Amino acid sequence: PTEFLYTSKIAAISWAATGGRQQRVYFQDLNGKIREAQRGGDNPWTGGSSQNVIGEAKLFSPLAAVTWKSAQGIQIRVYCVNKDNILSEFVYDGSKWITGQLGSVGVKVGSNSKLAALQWGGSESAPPNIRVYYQKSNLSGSSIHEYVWSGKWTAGASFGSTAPGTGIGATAIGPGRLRIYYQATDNKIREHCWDSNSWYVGGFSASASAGVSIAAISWGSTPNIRVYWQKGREELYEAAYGGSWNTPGQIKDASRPTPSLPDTFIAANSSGNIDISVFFQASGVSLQQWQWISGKGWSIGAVVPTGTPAGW
Amino acid sequence: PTEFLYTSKIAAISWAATGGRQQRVYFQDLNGKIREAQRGGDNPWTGGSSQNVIGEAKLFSPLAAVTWKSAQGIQIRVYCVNKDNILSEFVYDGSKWITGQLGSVGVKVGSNSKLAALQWGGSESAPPNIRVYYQKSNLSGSSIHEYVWSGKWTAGASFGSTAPGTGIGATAIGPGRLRIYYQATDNKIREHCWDSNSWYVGGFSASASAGVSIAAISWGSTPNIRVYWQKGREELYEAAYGGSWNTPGQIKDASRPTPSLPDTFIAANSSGNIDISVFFQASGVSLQQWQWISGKGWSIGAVVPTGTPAGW
Ligand SMILES: C[C@@H]1O[C@@H](O)[C@@H](O)[C@H](O)[C@@H]1O
Ligand SMILES: C[C@@H]1O[C@@H](O)[C@@H](O)[C@H](O)[C@@H]1O
Ligand SMILES: C[C@@H]1O[C@@H](O)[C@@H](O)[C@H](O)[C@@H]1O
Ligand SMILES: C[C@@H]1O[C@H](O)[C@@H](O)[C@H](O)[C@@H]1O
Ligand SMILES: C[C@@H]1O[C@H](O)[C@@H](O)[C@H](O)[C@@H]1O
Ligand SMILES: C[C@@H]1O[C@H](O)[C@@H](O)[C@H](O)[C@@H]1O
Ligand SMILES: C[C@@H]1O[C@H](O)[C@@H](O)[C@H](O)[C@@H]1O
Ligand SMILES: C[C@@H]1O[C@H](O)[C@@H](O)[C@H](O)[C@@H]1O
Ligand SMILES: C[C@@H]1O[C@H](O)[C@@H](O)[C@H](O)[C@@H]1O
Ligand SMILES: C[C@@H]1O[C@H](O)[C@@H](O)[C@H](O)[C@@H]1O
Repeated sequence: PTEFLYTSKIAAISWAATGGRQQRVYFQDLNGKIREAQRGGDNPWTGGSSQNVIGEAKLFSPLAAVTWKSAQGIQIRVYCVNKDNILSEFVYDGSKWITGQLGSVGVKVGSNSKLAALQWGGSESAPPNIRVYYQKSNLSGSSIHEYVWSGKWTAGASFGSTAPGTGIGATAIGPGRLRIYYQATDNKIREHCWDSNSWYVGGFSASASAGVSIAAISWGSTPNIRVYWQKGREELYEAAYGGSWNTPGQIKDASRPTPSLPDTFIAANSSGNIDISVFFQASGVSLQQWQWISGKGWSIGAVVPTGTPAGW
Repeated sequence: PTEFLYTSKIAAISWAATGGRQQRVYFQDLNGKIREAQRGGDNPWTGGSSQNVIGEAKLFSPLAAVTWKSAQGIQIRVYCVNKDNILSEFVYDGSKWITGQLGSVGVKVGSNSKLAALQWGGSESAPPNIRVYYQKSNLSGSSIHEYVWSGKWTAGASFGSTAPGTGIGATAIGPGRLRIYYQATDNKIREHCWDSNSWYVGGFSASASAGVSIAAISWGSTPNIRVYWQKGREELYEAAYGGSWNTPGQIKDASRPTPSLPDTFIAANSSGNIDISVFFQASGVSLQQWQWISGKGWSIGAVVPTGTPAGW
């Protein structure tokens, strides 16, 4: 056994670095703490233990994370929900983990809401633009809401009509160019887009099992988009855009069918051109991943440590 | 979601009472506490909350329980393993929960050992005779060991050669007449017997999936034995003895196939003539039970509450 909370949500980030790509993955432990595990290049995963707590949230809190580089180092933001269902934020400010300012706004979320977040523009010489996506209601047909950071937090848009407690994936495919993926009331994955001055319904859609967990990534100038969804104990699916949308396909290992446990979640990260990780929760209870190795294909990578309870 | 630890072991007891059957079920929460839920007759289950803690054990501790009536009320003993893999006991003494004497003995238990217990003889006018079954090693081919209460704790027998971390069911089919069920290295359920002065290999055997959880009950003068096994996300099996063994069969609901989650455990109780519950862990994470209802048959009964975390 491990200290990984069964049906914990997961969030993950990645950035390229001279010694090998840096990854961080966030997950909840049995005590409600949010833990971090770390990977540098292809070196074994580290962290994931009681010594790697970055914050706390309500048990079974949704999670989302973004990162950028600033003049003060690596910035990370981890979004979660407290025990009063207030949207909250933990900040890695380049040196330490602290509580961010979002919590003080007092944004109320639906108890079963998922979370997604994206960022663009932040650098050594430019401020970040963050968008956090959540829902206020657990009911079927509810909208997705957006919180906006540009120098301060303000309410953003609301759109869509979703499956109850829909999964949400969010990616900035270019500067101020946003794609949000969610499950509609008819269980289709749908796409909401912002290019310049308005939200509009995108051309992407895909039938999926009710209650899938959804992630989305993008890279490059093409741009390239990947949308992932998975129902626990079913296989992972990927839709790919590089100018058109393909027919979605399963990512799977014939020797290890349907490795995720029921009612679990996924997260994705990416960096370079291109490395991708798609995290999932399996027997153990283990934090696993699918990895795309750029010229080899998909495989299940090294298991991410998530603690070992006393007496084991 | 609930506060029921996923892959918690379970233990259950039952007795006849005026007003109807009394049942108690024991399970672990996310904090490693052992909680109790209660049922009287066919009224709703009660308990299962943070206010119903009876003890604590290592996370993912195995569990077993026995009960009898005494002059000072209902006696319950719950067996578990502490964080140092020492066999430990919680006592309901007719009025309150306290720590029992067994822990002071220092009986070391394999980290992945299961536990079973049986009792006979205890009454308002006679002392209990308790037997606890456990393993010292996790390895395939290990024996089952026995601890004995006869007014004090002493080491009893060891026997068998088991599947690694086998399930164990234990039942007293008559006064001082014991039947122990476990999974052997060929994955057959097998039976060890004590009638008078020695342990011997019983006639019962049955093929089963690798790594099943096992429980056993008995009643009456025939006597009647029921042995249960289940691999998580497969159906429950029952073998039945009424003078001879039947062909084991599934207990299942065609409208709710394989309701248990992977890698989970069962427990069984019985009392009267004849009431039986077989507990299992399902999505929720919920504590469920199969119920044997005379003249109706088997069905999934009312859900047992196991807490609701803050924010839900
Ligand atoms: C980019 C901003 O950084 C800090 O000021 C946080 O307190 C804010 O909530 C936001 O994440
Ligand atoms: C990048 C593309 O932008 C719009 O054309 C959408 O309709 C597509 O689905 C895709 O997101
Ligand atoms: C009550 C019966 O006792 C012995 O005959 C065993 O061999 C049987 O399997 C059964 O347990
Ligand atoms: C960017 C920082 O990397 C360091 O290695 C980690 O210890 C911090 O938690 C954070 O992820
Ligand atoms: C990129 C756009 O920025 C704006 O401030 C928001 O109001 C829109 O919803 C969108 O996020
Ligand atoms: C990066 C790789 O892109 C390819 O075209 C896809 O087929 C793979 O699944 C993966 O997303
Ligand atoms: C026999 C006793 O029943 C009481 O109602 C319960 O509160 C105790 O925990 C115990 O099970
Ligand atoms: C029968 C005995 O009752 C006592 O209260 C316990 O302390 C012993 O361990 C044993 O269970
Ligand atoms: C009923 C028998 O009681 C004895 O004391 C023990 O030595 C045996 O193993 C068995 O439990
Ligand atoms: C008590 C009942 O006995 C019958 O003989 C069996 O068929 C049922 O499964 C159940 O155990």
